[PDB]
This record gives sequence, C-alpha cells and structure tokens, in this order.
Amino acid sequence: SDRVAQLTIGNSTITTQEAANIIVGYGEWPSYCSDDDATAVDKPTRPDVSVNRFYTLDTKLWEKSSKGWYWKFPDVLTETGVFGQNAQFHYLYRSGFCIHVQCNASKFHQGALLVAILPEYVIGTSHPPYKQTQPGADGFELQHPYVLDAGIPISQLTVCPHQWINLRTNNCATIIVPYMNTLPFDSALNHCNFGLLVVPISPLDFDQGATPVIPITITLAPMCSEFAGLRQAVTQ
Amino acid sequence: SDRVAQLTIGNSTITTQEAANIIVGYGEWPSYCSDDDATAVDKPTRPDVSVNRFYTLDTKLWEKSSKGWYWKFPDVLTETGVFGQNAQFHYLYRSGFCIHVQCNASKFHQGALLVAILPEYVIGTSHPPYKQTQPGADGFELQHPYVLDAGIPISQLTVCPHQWINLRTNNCATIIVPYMNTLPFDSALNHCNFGLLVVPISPLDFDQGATPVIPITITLAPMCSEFAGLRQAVTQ
Amino acid sequence: HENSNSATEGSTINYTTINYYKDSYAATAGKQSLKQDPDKFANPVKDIFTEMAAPLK
Amino acid sequence: HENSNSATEGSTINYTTINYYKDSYAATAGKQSLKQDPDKFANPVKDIFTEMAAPLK
Amino acid sequence: DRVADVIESSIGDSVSRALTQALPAPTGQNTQVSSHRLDTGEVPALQAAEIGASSNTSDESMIETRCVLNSHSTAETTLDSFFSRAGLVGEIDLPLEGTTNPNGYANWDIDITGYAQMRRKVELFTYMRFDAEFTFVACTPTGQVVPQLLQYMFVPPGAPKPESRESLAWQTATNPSVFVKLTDPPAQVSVPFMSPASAYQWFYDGYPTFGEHKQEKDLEYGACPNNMMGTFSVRNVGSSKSKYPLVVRIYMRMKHVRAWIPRPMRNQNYLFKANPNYAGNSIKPTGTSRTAITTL
Amino acid sequence: DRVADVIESSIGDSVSRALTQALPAPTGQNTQVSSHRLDTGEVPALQAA
Ligand SMILES: CCCCCCCCCCCC(=O)O
Ligand SMILES: [Ca+2]
Ligand SMILES: [Ca+2]
Ligand SMILES: [Ca+2]
Ligand SMILES: [Ca+2]
Repeated sequence: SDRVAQLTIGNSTITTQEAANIIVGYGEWPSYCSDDDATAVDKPTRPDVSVNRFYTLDTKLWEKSSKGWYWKFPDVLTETGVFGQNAQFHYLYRSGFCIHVQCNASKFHQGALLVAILPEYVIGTSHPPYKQTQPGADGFELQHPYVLDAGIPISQLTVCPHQWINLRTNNCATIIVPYMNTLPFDSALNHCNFGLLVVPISPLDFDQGATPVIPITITLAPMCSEFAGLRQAVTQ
Repeated sequence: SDRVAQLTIGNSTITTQEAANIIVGYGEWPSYCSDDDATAVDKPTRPDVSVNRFYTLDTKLWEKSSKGWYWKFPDVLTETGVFGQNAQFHYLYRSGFCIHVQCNASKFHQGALLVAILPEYVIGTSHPPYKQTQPGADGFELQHPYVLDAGIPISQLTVCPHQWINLRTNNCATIIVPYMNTLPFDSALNHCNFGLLVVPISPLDFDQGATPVIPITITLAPMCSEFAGLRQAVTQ
Repeated sequence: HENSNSATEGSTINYTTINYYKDSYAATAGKQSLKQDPDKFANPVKDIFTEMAAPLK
Repeated sequence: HENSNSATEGSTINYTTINYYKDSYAATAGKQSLKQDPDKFANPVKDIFTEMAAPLK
Repeated sequence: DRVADVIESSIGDSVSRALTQALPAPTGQNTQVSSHRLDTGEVPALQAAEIGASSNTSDESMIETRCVLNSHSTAETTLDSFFSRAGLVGEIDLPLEGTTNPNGYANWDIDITGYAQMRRKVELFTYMRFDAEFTFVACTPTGQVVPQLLQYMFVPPGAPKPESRESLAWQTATNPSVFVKLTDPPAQVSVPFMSPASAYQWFYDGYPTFGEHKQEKDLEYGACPNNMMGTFSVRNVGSSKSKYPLVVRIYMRMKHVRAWIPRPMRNQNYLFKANPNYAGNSIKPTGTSRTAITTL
Repeated sequence: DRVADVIESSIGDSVSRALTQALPAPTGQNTQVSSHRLDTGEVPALQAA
C-alpha cells in the first residue's frame, strides 16, 4: 500500500503500480497568497480545475548514451491549455506544481534516473540564447551533465526536491512544489521560478532482444493557480 | 491474503496461490428445500460428504487456435462417484455446485480465459443430438463461440456468474451456484439446470521454447445434495 | 371479497391496482414499489474490496 | 396511488383536476389559481419612480 | 445420545444466505462534490475484472466533480413498466379459398415464439411468472369490417379439440369461450399464471420424454411441457360457409411480471419456433463494423 | 443560495501546509545505549533512496 497510488486533479487521473511514494518540495504544500504578502490590489483569478489539471507534454527516448534533459516550468506549460491563456493574458502569475515523470521497463532492464528540481535554474556556456534558456515544450538537452551546464556539481543536486526511477524497483517519480520567488506574483512569460532535470546516473543497459524503445514521459499539473494584472494577450 | 485460498469439502481439499477470489452465483448460497417449496411428500436423502465432495473429471489442452468448450452440470457428474448413483437410483434431484477451473502457466505466457455459467443452456445448429446436448464427461466443443452455438452474443455473457483466468495475474477461477429451476427438485438424468463455458478471448501466446503443454482442468463439488423418489436404477 | 391469485402473490413489492372482478389477476398492473440490487449481478463476490482498495491483495 | 408526471409538476399554481388513470398527465387541465405579474414585463426597471414622480430626475 | 456430528451439521437450511439486499431507488444516484486527491495506497481506478465484478469506481474519485440532484425517476425501467405493452404474438387465417384453413374453423397452438418483436424482449430472461391480457383483432385481408360472428374457445391440454366447424366441442359447457362480432371492439381478456411450474421457462436444457433420445427424437430437446398451455380454437357460428375471408390477429400484454435469470440478447435471426437454431451458413456480427479501430 | 462547490473549495488558503517543525538543537544528538537485536520484519539498515 505504498507502491500503488493515484493522483486526481481537475478532470485528469494518474495511475502507478511501482511508485516510490510522493515527495513534497521542502515539506510545504502549494498555498495561495496572503492578503499581506500581496501588493497587487485587485482580486486575481483562480480558475482552478480549468488550469489546475494534469498536462502530458513532452516525451524523450532513454538510450545507453543519453546525457540528460531539462525544462523550465513557468514557461513550459504556456501556449498550451487554458493555463497558457491566463499566463499570456495576465501579467502576474502564481502557482505550485505536481510533477510526474513516468518511465517503465521490464524486470530484465536496468537503469537509474535522477529527477530533481532546481529553483532559479540559470545556465552558462558568452551568453546562451532564448531557445536554450526557455525551451518550453520538448525542452532542451544537457551537454555537460557533470556540471549541469552551470558550473555546479551534479553530485550535490540531491540537496533539492528529487527522487529516483530505478527500473529494478520503481517506474515513476512524483514531486510537489509550492510557488517559489522573492515576490508574491511574477510574469511567467519572462521568468522561470525553476527547472526540471532528468539525468541517467546508471546507464540504461539490457541484453539484445528486449524492446530497446524506452520512452520517458513528462506530466505536470498546476496547483492554486492565481493570475492578476489582466491586459492584452502577450507571448514573450 | 486475497490471492491464496483453500476449499475443503467432504474428504477433498483444493489449493491456489494466484486465485482472484470467489464469486457466488447471484449472491446466494446453496440451501436445502423448504417444507413449503417442496411437494414431494417423503424425506429425501442428504448423503452429504459422500456426494458433496470435490470431483476432478475432464481436462483439455489450450492452444493458439482453440475455440472453446462447454459442459452440462446436472448430467456431467452422473455415472461417477456416490453422487452418480443417487442421481440414477432416485428420480428427484437437488443441489448446488462449487466449480474450480484451474489452469496455470509461467510469467512468460499470456492468455485470457472467460469462465461463466449459463442457466438452461440450450443449443442450436435442425436439431442437435444427445451426444451434443448432454456430453457429460469430457464435455463438448464450441464451433461458433461468437454466438455460443445458440445464436446469442458472447460479448454479453458476463451478465452471468463468471470470472477470468488471465495468466498474467491469476491461474484459476472459482464459482459457487445454488440450485436453479422453476421447481424444487428435478431429475438430472434428462434435464441440466445449466452449463459451463470456457472460451479464450485472448489467444494463448508464448515465444517458442516454453513448455507448450498448457492443460485446463475442471473440478467441481456438489453442495446440499438432496434426492427423492427412490426407485430402480436408471441411466437416461 | 376477492381472491388472491395474481402471480405476484406474496410479492415483496407493494402493487396498488384497480380491479372490478372477483379474481385479483384481472386487475391492472398499476403502480409499484421501486427497489433495486445492482450487486446481485455487478458485485456477486464473496468478499468486498471498495474502490480505494486494490482488487487483488 | 398515481404518478407525478404532468409537466406543471412542482408548479406554484394549484390545479384541481380529474384523472381516472395511473399517470397524472392524463388528467384534465381543470381549474387553476389566478396569479399575475405585469411588472416583469411592464416595469422591469431596477429603480421605481411612481406616477406622481418624474421618470427622469 | 448425540454423535455431535448430527448436532453441528447445518444440513437442512431452507434459508438462503443472500448477502445482498434490495434497496429503494426512485431517483438515480445523486452526484456529490469532489476535490482533488493525491496519495499512495488509494487506487479507485485500478481494478481487476479478472474477479468477475463490475468496477465500483465512482466519478468523484476520478475527477473533481460538482454536486447534482438526480431527479430522474427509474419507474419506467421496471419489469411491468416494460413488458406490460400489447404486442403481436398470434395470427390466424380463415380464408374462403385455399388449403390452409378450409371448413371454416382453425386450431392455433398456444405459443408466442412465432414473432420477433415480442420474442426478442421476453427471451432476455430465463424464467418468468406473470398474468396477461389478450386482445383479438379480427378483420379481412384488406381492412374491411364485416358483420360476421365468431367464437373463440380455449382448449386446455387434455381437453377435446374441435375437429370441424360444427364439432361437438364447441358447446363449451366447461371450457371458456367468447362470442364477438367484427363490428364490436376487440376482445378484452385477462389470463392468470397457469402452469405446473412456478414460472414459465424460456429455455429448457433437457428432454421431456426420459427415454432413449434417439436422433429421430432429437425433435424434443428443448420442449418443456410447462409451457404447453394447450390450443386456441376459432370459427364462424354457422352450418354453412363463412361468406367472408377473415384474418384474426392476437395481441398480448403482461400484468404482474416476475422475471428471474437474465441472459444475453439475441444475436442472430430466429428461424424456428421454440428453437434457438440459427443461420449457421451465414453469421453476422453483433453490430456495425468499421474500416479501422483507429478511424471513425 | 450556495452551489456547495463554493462552500467546499479550499481555494484561498494563504496558510501553507508545513508538515515539518523546527525544534531546538543546541547540543548535537546524544547517543544512547543499545544491545543486540535479532528479528524479522525489522530492517533499519535497509532503505530505498
Ligand atoms: C394462456 C397464455 C399462456 C401463455 C404461455 C406462452 C408460453 C409459450 C412458450 C413456448 C415455449 C416452448 O414451447 O418450449
Ligand atoms: Ca516531443
Ligand atoms: Ca517561451
Ligand atoms: Ca478427457
Ligand atoms: Ca448422460
């Protein structure tokens, strides 16, 4: 009664039979803004179910050579579903997320995927492009996973909301994160509160013959969505 | 504590380690006849243990092409064990049954067998023979499983006491059925209260190398056996 | 006074019918009581689990 | 005992009808209650003025 | 004095276990509010039909539902509210010319498996106890209303069946007969549940003879004497010719219905009466077919 | 007057769940006596990072 689990938000439901439990970012659930932490004088919009639902976006293929990938939440979801609209129509944004990275295989396969969250995920390279800093859907790929393309050791990434997908045990990870920023609200069109990294620490291996197509899908869901500063529709 | 199970009747005991629980026909346990529902004025015979026991009769071989088989309970058991005798010596019969269709395989095999009960199972074809209507032991085989050889859709058979033997999960089914007839008693020599059907909905498949001999055995046991109208011994 | 011979005799359901003759079977079908039992056919299982629980333990 | 299926079901108006069958819709239209509300169509204005007063203040 | 075994033995319980109770259900279930839920150990959606039970998963545990008050009544989905509807089940022909029914009389066998419409519905269950109301529509092959007089007589199994348009059997001193003109409205009749069996049997998986069951006798497999209600006779009240071409149509409605075991609907076209024989040479799918399971 | 959905909806909780409390810790944890233990079902060492 610890491996099986179900997630129900909006009009979406997720299932699992090899889950390794749920982790709550820094032990805190997504809460709305207090009437003292906010400065935006105007009742925001809490569409709820229409935006606070599960969205299955991108999928990648794990290989015996894959380096790793990453995404930028605030931006990623935009342009898709009712959520994207509010993010583009409104100026101020606020919300927490429920991430579910699923990746199954057979009992004859082996591999270990580290799935962690990194707040204010800045990258280096002498300045990365917009297609690298905000690769919304379909994300981007790591070139130097050892330094997370930022100059920091990945061996010390577990110091953040993380979880592992060791094929020999579980087949999916689940994280819950509350809004994070030195401000009550902030436009997600140009600022990403954090990013998701998926890196194979244990190279996916398996004897020839077993289906080599090992996909890794990403499914997330907004929580306690609040938008303010209603204006014209914007894209970036 | 839901997959493992044991059935003990008379001097017989059944075991299982992948059972999918027990189903009770129309939610009702085999009961004897009330002193108002009966018209037969004479204390019947309730041999109990001597007849109310488990009987393993026929066995069939499941194949990647098998169509399906069926049996006619009232008749099937006759001619075998103490039960058969009472059925042949007495005129009136009454009893419920506990059916246990077992069929195991390895975790590398795949298949799905539908095991359901069908009251007053009449068949068509312009009139079927006695060897087709009452194929007691070793039963008979379905030629047109889609219409159950009666002109009725099998896709709607689940509307009766049924259960599935999906090799990837369980390896046996178990059903319990009370006496069923518009009468208190009735001779089983010429009338079958119902029949058992076993049809592969998901074709048995498995890669070459794994033992291809996949047997399906049938084991049943009478319950609350009551016989009346004692007379000369009859066969049909 | 009428006879008691209308098939659904001793029936658990309470039928309120209209009859002009001596025999009750000549009476209309009339209004009846609405009872159901989806379980006798949907969940005729010996043991019960519940949605929140996993079917096979 | 009869059924409750006559369109004007749960209707605010009280209809006194005659019915010989099981279904209430087979009943006559019968006598009804006389209520009116000329305002919902004549004076559906948010604020009210009165004759003695001038419409536009 | 007691072997103990005799004291324990439950053998003799006329009381059925049940374990399932029928409850009131006028309005369909009303949906209730439901918020999100994210936790382990709780798998409403995950089921295992391999057991033989219909998933008990409810809308609420699947999506954030609202609250709804189901006023929708379920009174029209009841037995009586369904079966209690007149329908064609019989049809006799008493023409002037022909080989079918000369002489002026006709003995029809009491069986309703002769017409699709009605037969389809009824064959949904295995057993059925009830009373019925029969209506008789007499008329000529055109729709012509003729001033002719007839006599419908019920002939129970074992009673003398009329052999001629003037057979002694029509005195009906005991049997129930009805005289009507084709000018008067149809005949209204109420019939009680008459049968040695507690309930009519739609399917009889056995033989009524109890003999050898030879091939030539396979004509009995499925024949249940508990459904044999005898025959129905009709004729013109006269010594001469009818003078008119007549055709009687029998309609039936069920009252006080009591169905039991339910079985799959009919998949093929009916061929014989009281015979589940089907078109083996050409079987059709239960429903419509498509071009691809991935295309609409 | 209320659609019920509006009454239930927790939407508007400025209060964070927490589920983790900060406690006093001047001195590092003090170790305590421990004897041998041999039993099934108890797997302190066995974990699943
Ligand atoms: C007096 C009306 C009684 C109606 C009973 C009709 C029963 C016909 C069923 C025929 C089935 C069969 O003969 O096997
Ligand atoms: Ca993609
Ligand atoms: Ca973007
Ligand atoms: Ca054999
Ligand atoms: Ca036999």
